[PDB]
Amino acid sequence: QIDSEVDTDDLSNFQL
Amino acid sequence: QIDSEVDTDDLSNFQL
Amino acid sequence: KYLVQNRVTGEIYESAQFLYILVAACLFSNYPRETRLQYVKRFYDAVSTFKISLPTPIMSGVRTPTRQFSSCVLIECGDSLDSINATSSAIVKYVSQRAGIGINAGRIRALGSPFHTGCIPFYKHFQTAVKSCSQGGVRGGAATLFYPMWHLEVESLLVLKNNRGVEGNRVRHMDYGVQINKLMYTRLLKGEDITLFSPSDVPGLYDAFFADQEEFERLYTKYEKDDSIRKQRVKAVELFSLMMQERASTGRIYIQNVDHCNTHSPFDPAIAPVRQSNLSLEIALPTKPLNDVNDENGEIALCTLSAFNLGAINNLDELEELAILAVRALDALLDYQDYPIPAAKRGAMGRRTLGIGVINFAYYLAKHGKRYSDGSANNLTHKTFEAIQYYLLKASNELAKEQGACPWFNETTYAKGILPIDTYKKDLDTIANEPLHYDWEALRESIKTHGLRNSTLSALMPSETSSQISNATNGIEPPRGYVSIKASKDGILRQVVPDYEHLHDAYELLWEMPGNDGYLQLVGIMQKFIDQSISANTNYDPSRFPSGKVPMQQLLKDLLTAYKFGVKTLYYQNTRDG
Amino acid sequence: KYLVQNRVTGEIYESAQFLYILVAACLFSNYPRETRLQYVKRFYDAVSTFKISLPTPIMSGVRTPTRQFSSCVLIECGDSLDSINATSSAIVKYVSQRAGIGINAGRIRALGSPFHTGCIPFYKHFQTAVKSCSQGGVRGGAATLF
Amino acid sequence: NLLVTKRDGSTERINLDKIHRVLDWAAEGLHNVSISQVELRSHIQFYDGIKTSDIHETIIKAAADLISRDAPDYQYLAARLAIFHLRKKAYGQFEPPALYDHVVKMVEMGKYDNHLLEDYTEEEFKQMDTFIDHDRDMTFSYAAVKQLEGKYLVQNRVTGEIYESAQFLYILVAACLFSNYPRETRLQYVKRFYDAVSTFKISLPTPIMSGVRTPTRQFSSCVLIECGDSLDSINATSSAIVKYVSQRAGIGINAGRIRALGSPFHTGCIPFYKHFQTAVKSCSQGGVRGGAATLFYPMWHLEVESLLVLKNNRGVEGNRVRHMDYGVQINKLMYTRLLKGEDITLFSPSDVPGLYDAFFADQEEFERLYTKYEKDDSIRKQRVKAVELFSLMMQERASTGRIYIQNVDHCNTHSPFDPAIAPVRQSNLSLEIALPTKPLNDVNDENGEIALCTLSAFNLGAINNLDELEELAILAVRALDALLDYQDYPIPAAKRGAMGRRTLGIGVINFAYYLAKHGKRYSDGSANNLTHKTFEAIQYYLLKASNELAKEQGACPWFNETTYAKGILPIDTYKKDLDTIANEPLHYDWEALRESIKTHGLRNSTLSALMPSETSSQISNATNGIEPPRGYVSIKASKDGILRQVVPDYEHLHDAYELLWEMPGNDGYLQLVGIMQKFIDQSISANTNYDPSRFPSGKVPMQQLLKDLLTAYKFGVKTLYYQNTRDG
Repeated sequence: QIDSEVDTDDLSNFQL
Repeated sequence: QIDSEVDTDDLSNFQL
Repeated sequence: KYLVQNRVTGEIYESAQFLYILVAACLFSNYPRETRLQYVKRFYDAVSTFKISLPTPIMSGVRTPTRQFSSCVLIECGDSLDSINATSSAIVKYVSQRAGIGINAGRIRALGSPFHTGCIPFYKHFQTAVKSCSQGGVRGGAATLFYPMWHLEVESLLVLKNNRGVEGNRVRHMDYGVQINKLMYTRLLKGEDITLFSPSDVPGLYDAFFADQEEFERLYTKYEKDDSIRKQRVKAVELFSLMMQERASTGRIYIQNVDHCNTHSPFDPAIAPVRQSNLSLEIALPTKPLNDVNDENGEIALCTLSAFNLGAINNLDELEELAILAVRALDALLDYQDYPIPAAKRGAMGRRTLGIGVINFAYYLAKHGKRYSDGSANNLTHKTFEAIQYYLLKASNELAKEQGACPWFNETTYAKGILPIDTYKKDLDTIANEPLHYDWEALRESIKTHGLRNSTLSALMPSETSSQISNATNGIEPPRGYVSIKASKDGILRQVVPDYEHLHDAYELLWEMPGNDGYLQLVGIMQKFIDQSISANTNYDPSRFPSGKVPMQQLLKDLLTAYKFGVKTLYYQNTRDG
Repeated sequence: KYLVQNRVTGEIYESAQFLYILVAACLFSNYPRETRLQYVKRFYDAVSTFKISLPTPIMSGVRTPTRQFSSCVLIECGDSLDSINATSSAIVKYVSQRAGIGINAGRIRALGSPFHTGCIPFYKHFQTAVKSCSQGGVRGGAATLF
Repeated sequence: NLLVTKRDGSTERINLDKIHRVLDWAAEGLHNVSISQVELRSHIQFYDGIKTSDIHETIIKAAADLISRDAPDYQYLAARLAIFHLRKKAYGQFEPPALYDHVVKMVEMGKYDNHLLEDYTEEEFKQMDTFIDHDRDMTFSYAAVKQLEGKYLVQNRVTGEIYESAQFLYILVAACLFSNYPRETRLQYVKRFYDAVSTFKISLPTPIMSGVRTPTRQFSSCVLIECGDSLDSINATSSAIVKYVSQRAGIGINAGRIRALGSPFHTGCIPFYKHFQTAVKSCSQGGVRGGAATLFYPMWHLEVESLLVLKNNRGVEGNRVRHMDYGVQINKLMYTRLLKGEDITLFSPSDVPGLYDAFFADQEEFERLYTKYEKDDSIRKQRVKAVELFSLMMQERASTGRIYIQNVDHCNTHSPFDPAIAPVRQSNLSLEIALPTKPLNDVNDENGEIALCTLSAFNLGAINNLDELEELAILAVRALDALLDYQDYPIPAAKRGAMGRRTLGIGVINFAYYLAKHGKRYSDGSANNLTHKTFEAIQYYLLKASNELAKEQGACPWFNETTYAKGILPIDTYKKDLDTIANEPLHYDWEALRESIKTHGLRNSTLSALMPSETSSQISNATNGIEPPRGYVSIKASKDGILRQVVPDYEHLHDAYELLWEMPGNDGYLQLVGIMQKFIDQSISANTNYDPSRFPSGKVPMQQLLKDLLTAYKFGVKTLYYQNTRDG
């Protein structure tokens, strides 16, 4: 089973 | 789970 | 399953060397006496000594009265009942011959549009189409079905194999490939919303999704302002979460990055875009929907497979002779094999597409003292996969000079002088510095002038049955263990990874990897040269995480990583169990 | 079910005797001018006084732009993938226009024969064809297999 | 090239060398740690455009993921990398600002208390700034730094900002606690207490650790309330709880006086127990996690049978109160009935005048009254077989591990309180606190009394020899006594107990580790004389420090109610069977101290109590309280990954340790508790432990449960907390 740890600030940094 | 081994003779010896 | 045998009486009629010589014979039968036999000898040697690995239908069939060799087909389905029926009939025909199917069905309009009933009842029909020739509706017959992430009905579709619903809104026994691009991800990063449309209400939007990212930009934002157009607004984090949640639990919801499939492709997305993949997600070819099972104007993609054994070659220059042998053998098969559906014959004769991949990659990394997880294998992968693509391109180029380019060659980026080394995701520069070793500029010119016999040459497929024959690690996957266990009527079948004795500590088994980053960097590096795509997995061990739960943050992170390094497709997610 | 009306707005546009009269007018529209209106009148009387009863598709369709009136179709399937596919396509086309189906499938060869995998997978495929145009695979579209 | 997004919001080239230097800086002095390994495991996770802060998170976690028995030093590498990270966050650089500049800035921000600026001059902050050694931060384990960052360091809980570092925390705690001392001695006290706590000799509890220096005055973490047998008292008790749990205190409730169901309050105890439970949970996240209580009642309460099954998950909702713990109260006579195989008589406390009082205060008076009311059959009663009642209790104790035992006679025969004036009639949440209480009329009743205790502990693994405890006891008593005058009291009866008795509970941590380095064990008796020697040092020197304090600042208002005041000492009152299991003589001059106590009294009515430490002892990487470790490596979860901790000095002492499940039984451990109890003012959080596989058919026999119970009784054990049962 999985945890819904979704941190929008953490993500937003990434450059595609 | 536990066993209800209660021996009254065994106990009665003990000095408090 | 390979040796010509009586399936009724259990009699075996041949041995492995007769199998190999005769395969060589049928594939070169049409060569001139001048060269015929020398080709036959060299290809026999290559396959009998495990340098070239042959797929199952070729292994069991060539030399026999059969002409059924197509093991994977790709069908696009248009948004009409005629096309739906045509798609369905094609499937039935192909699965009766054991082909695996890739179905694009993203064009079918959503439930509630001006076909009132939507996608799911048709998906169900494709599933029964796939299972129409199966033992009892279970084992055998397999398909992956593709649709865009922004399809209005996407939420219902993401939960289709979730064993936890009512029968009417479930299609459990197919796999699904969700299609994503740059913009879909940006919405996730920026924390914004994603707008869901039925493909039928947004003219020109589906086309751009694959062929033209900036055109998709304008049309998408346009149709978002225009509120006479039927729409649903969803939070990007929730949609990605749902997808990954269903991917995590079934391991069978795939990802396709449709922009990468077209920006870094051997095809001009304007003329022949890549809009889907196959069963295992390594094939990436153009398709066109059909009017009718026998529609001449339709196009079903086909690919003929083989692989190099990286553990049987001593040095990379051996791949020249091997590539000549592999391209020429598989190209001859195109002219040899039956085509039960006219649109399939169209794709095969027009584009002449091949998918030659690798086996023994784990073993190969082991003997060079490199690993998957740490970056230590980066420049070696770059060097190894440049050799592969340069020499395949070379072999097909010599073949074009000898026997003429492929009819539809003019539709490739190759024809315009473009090459994979020109189009690859530019972030690969930051994770490898291996220079190029082969003369790519001379080859460019030689391709300009004389073209290629085949529109694609390379694709990294999983091998499973194949690689057992030469005792090899599967495809590009790290082994799960030193010893592989299987059941049979005859007892426990065991196999030991090759050269365990000298290399046990050199291997890096799957669960020894701290994470996915190292593996995905290698896939990206391989993808620089690969025409089509790669069957790449993500893997997770619960015990490496607090309370044995894999966080969403890591799932989305590894997804974005694969995107960042130009990964086209993501196949299985494997979760370890205690 | 019957009176011409709006799907979206629920607005009803006609009454029963217009329904009856125009059904008559449509069906006898091609009769010669010496009998046409005589037929129209007599048929109108027959239906509006309930002597002749007309099925749902005629009742709702005849007088409107549509030409879909077939409520029941019978299809025989041959023992071949070409026939099985054609039967499937036919069912889809017809269930799409709300018709009920009789499917003869007694010719498909049994499990184990030189098809090999049996009738049941094909029967399943007929079922999804029958259900391809309904609800979430239940409401609308019905069939009987022989 | 690889680009990094800087702290503000702009990009730059990746500095691979700066990262390597920080890693090399962190590894200095460490053994068995590969900087190269950490570099490979974190470098692979970087991406073009990565935030600078996430690079730090990645290297820290990389080091933390390698913590193990074979390479325990990754504890320190990971730690120092975090300290380094935390420094930049708080100050924008590695070097902390000057103390004064920091104090000023923080007061302005409303995060530090402004009295600091009043109580101290700039020149005095300059001098305190010289006491400090910021490099002591290099001495925390990873788990320790996670605790500092989680819940100790003054931080913005909204924006996630950290404002200080561990040495500012320590100096300022020293400052607030000694602020009222005369200039003559003020600063030397400040230095010495800073040293003691910054070098882990003295361990501080959570509310003190996170609060002192801040504008808060909420420091009471455990309260004890007695409830009388009336609706006014019931409501008063209930209101007190609500007030205290809203401040995160743990509660000990005595409710044994409430009359039984069916008496002349027709409805009995349980509906009121339910009410106390909702009182306790009234400030909890969703009625579950947070807010805790233990509820005490006598074994002979008429309604006892219903009460023993209250958390038994196996009933109907109306007769269950699952989310509190219970402490059953027993004495000599209750046990004798068990031994003799006889019956036990159950009474409602309301039908047997003077019986409840004697139960705690006077064992022979209880004798006469009990036997009397047993003959007198106009008095409402139930007769139960002693074996069945003890069996039921132990059966519920075994399965929930959360039915406790209190020996009320031991709590009063061997006590710093005259049971005639101020008896001990209950304990706290964890069962180490043992103080007098009085029931309340009203939330604001001046005549009521709620017991309070201020805690701390000595780290037995940071002291080289027992004579260090003199300076440490002076420091610990004086610091905690000053806190009594500093902290708020939201309920008047609580202020009464704290100002009247001035009670303290200073205990120990690292006891397992300490036994290990002296080559002794829990289970075999090999640690007996060492425990006697160690715990005599503790109590003699605490008594001494409080005695010097009484001479300097006057004894505690209610001192005359202690056995101390009558010249009596713990060495006079202890259970006399301890003589048969240790022969360590007394090393310190107890007779001179007796006289000095006679004359000048004690600042505090109690000084010692052995509490479980859990969060506390992580800070100094220590074994918990007096408990043997379960394993060499302790695993915990957090938002940031798996947090691992290795028992201290594993490298040299792995075979010296005796882990919990290596103990053949409980006897050895209980002998040490008894020996400790000879000197301890209050009580000890002592567990019993059982491994099923050491027994036939994996079932723990009742005979052994009752035996270990009687053992604890025989050696003067006051309380028995958890029963832990191992699982396969």
